[PDB]
Amino acid sequence: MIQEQTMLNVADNSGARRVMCIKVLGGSHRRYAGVGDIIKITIKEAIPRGKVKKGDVLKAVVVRTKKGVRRPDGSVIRFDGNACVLLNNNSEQPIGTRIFGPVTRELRSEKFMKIISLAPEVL
Amino acid sequence: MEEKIIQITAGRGPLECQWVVAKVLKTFLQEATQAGISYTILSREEGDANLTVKSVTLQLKGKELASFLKTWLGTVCWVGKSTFRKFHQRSNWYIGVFELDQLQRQLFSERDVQFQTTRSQGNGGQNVNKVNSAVRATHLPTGISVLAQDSRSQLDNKKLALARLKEKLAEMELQQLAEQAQNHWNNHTQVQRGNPVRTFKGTDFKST
Amino acid sequence: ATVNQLVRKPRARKVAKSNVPALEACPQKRGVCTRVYTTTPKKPNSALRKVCRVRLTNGFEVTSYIGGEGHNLQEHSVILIRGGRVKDLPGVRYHTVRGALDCSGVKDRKQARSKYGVKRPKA
RNA sequence: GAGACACGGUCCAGACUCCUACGGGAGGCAGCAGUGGGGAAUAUUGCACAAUGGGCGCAAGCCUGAUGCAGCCAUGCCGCG
RNA sequence: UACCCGCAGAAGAAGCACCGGCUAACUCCGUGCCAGCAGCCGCGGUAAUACGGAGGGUGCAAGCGUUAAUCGGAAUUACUG
Ligand SMILES: [Mg+2]
Ligand SMILES: [Mg+2]
Ligand SMILES: [Mg+2]
Ligand SMILES: [Mg+2]
Ligand SMILES: [Mg+2]
Ligand SMILES: [Mg+2]
Ligand SMILES: [Mg+2]
Ligand SMILES: [Mg+2]
Ligand SMILES: [Mg+2]
Ligand SMILES: [Mg+2]
Ligand SMILES: [Mg+2]
Ligand SMILES: [Mg+2]
Ligand SMILES: [Mg+2]
Ligand SMILES: [Mg+2]
Ligand SMILES: [Mg+2]
Ligand SMILES: [Mg+2]
Ligand SMILES: [Mg+2]
Ligand SMILES: [Mg+2]
Ligand SMILES: [Mg+2]
Ligand SMILES: [Mg+2]
Ligand SMILES: [Mg+2]
Ligand SMILES: [Mg+2]
Ligand SMILES: [Mg+2]
Ligand SMILES: [Mg+2]
Repeated sequence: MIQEQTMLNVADNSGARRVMCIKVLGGSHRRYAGVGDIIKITIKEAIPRGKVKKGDVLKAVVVRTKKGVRRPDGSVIRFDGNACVLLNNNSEQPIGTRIFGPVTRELRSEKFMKIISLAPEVL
Repeated sequence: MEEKIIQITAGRGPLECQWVVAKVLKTFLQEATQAGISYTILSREEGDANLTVKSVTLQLKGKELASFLKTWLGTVCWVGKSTFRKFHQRSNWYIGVFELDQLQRQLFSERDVQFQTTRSQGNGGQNVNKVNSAVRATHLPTGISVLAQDSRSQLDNKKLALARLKEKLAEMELQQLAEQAQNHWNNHTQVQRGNPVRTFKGTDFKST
Repeated sequence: ATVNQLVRKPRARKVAKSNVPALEACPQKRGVCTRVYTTTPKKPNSALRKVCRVRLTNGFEVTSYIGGEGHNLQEHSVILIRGGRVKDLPGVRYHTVRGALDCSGVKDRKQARSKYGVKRPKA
């Protein structure tokens, strides 16, 4: 459950701390983006010396949500906040070099194996 | 067939520099006609005394121009005593030759004009709330738009909008010549007094 | 001038500054040959004088003077500056060393070669 | 333990660098050499503890890379060419 | 190993700066307010000991010019003064 105007935290060290979602990609009249979905973001406030600066328009991937993710056995894993990892607008690869917090295996694919490897713990 | 526009200027120099400019212009024209290229005179603003020209602009039309020009472009020096002051000591007088730039002046196409019909924003009456005689001629490359609503006949409104677009683009075509003459002007103070490519000594005016 | 006055406020020493401040405690301050030109001296001299513009490592900018006869320097290059002031070239406080991170020696000089960086012409 | 709240001793937190089955672990040259970087600029990954004496022990022994010192350099200075 | 004793040969080692005045030391040939500039005063625009080369002198030398840089000369923060 991530819409436009939704405010997310940042789960890597690209330099940004808060981002705001401005588009859900991949369909017409799309409402929500879950874990593993790409979104378009803008940076709202960042550290003074980082790889990204405030006000830039860029891509991201959703990693952690409060809504949760269902599993085949019917279980559900929730978190206490919304987090995302910043990706390059053209190549869609992570900008930073370190991942904070746990992740899930909904990211286990050929596109986010780097994120999976860098994550300190995987649920 | 190449087109070159060159300027010969005295810089910020005295009547001796103006006289040198006149002589060098004459020799340049003679050498160009010998080399077989044609020309026309554009500006020949006069100096302050007799037979003293301040600056001149030349239009060059011919073939193999970049080889004829490269022995002239730069600084030309005349070595001789001043004829206006019989006891002055300065002996080297420098004048400058530069290569200028021209634009891509094109006649106005009408196929670039887009028309929009909308409602004239008055106060207003119930007939003007209907009328779509407001004609907007928008020029798609430049983005410049002008609106005409003077007459209630939409043909005349369209004609007036087209005429106003003509006029207003004829003020964007006119602020470019001034903008490039602001660039022609700098060449006057850009003359460097040294490293001469050509030297003329005495009144015999021998090349070197 | 009295002793009571001199004990209530002692003699003040004169502070003196340097005329080569961009050297910053160092006989040389590294810089890039941004742009190279010639200027004309003011009264009562007349010639062409060869100089070069240089960008300091701390974010400032200086101008240097090229001695000798014949210089082969261009832009996009890095040189040094030794010191020595030319007056009638208003604004020039440094001399280029003949061979300082870009430069060469004076071509076919034969005496006083140490100052103009000419290698030894050996029979 | 006498001793600071601690270089090569301990615990915790932090940034950085590594090994992992992912559960978890290791490290601190401002010791002597050395490497990368910065600079306008400064030496060789040398040896004998034979000596000093810190040190630790009754001592041998050894840290010893401080010391004795090397190899190198026009660096300051001195005397030599 | 410092050092002491034999071999050969001037060999295997003489160069650098300034130069009108301050300051020890200026003639010529090329050029022409161009090329060339310092510490200051200032040279070069057809006659230059102030530029280049030749040359010459002078003085130094494992060093000269420039700063980072100091003190002095500066009685120019002066108690001595
Ligand atoms: Mg008379
Ligand atoms: Mg009304
Ligand atoms: Mg109506
Ligand atoms: Mg000299
Ligand atoms: Mg104890
Ligand atoms: Mg302590
Ligand atoms: Mg301790
Ligand atoms: Mg521990
Ligand atoms: Mg250590
Ligand atoms: Mg080690
Ligand atoms: Mg070290
Ligand atoms: Mg280093
Ligand atoms: Mg370096
Ligand atoms: Mg080495
Ligand atoms: Mg020992
Ligand atoms: Mg020495
Ligand atoms: Mg002198
Ligand atoms: Mg003297
Ligand atoms: Mg000179
Ligand atoms: Mg003269
Ligand atoms: Mg002469
Ligand atoms: Mg000595
Ligand atoms: Mg002093
Ligand atoms: Mg005093």
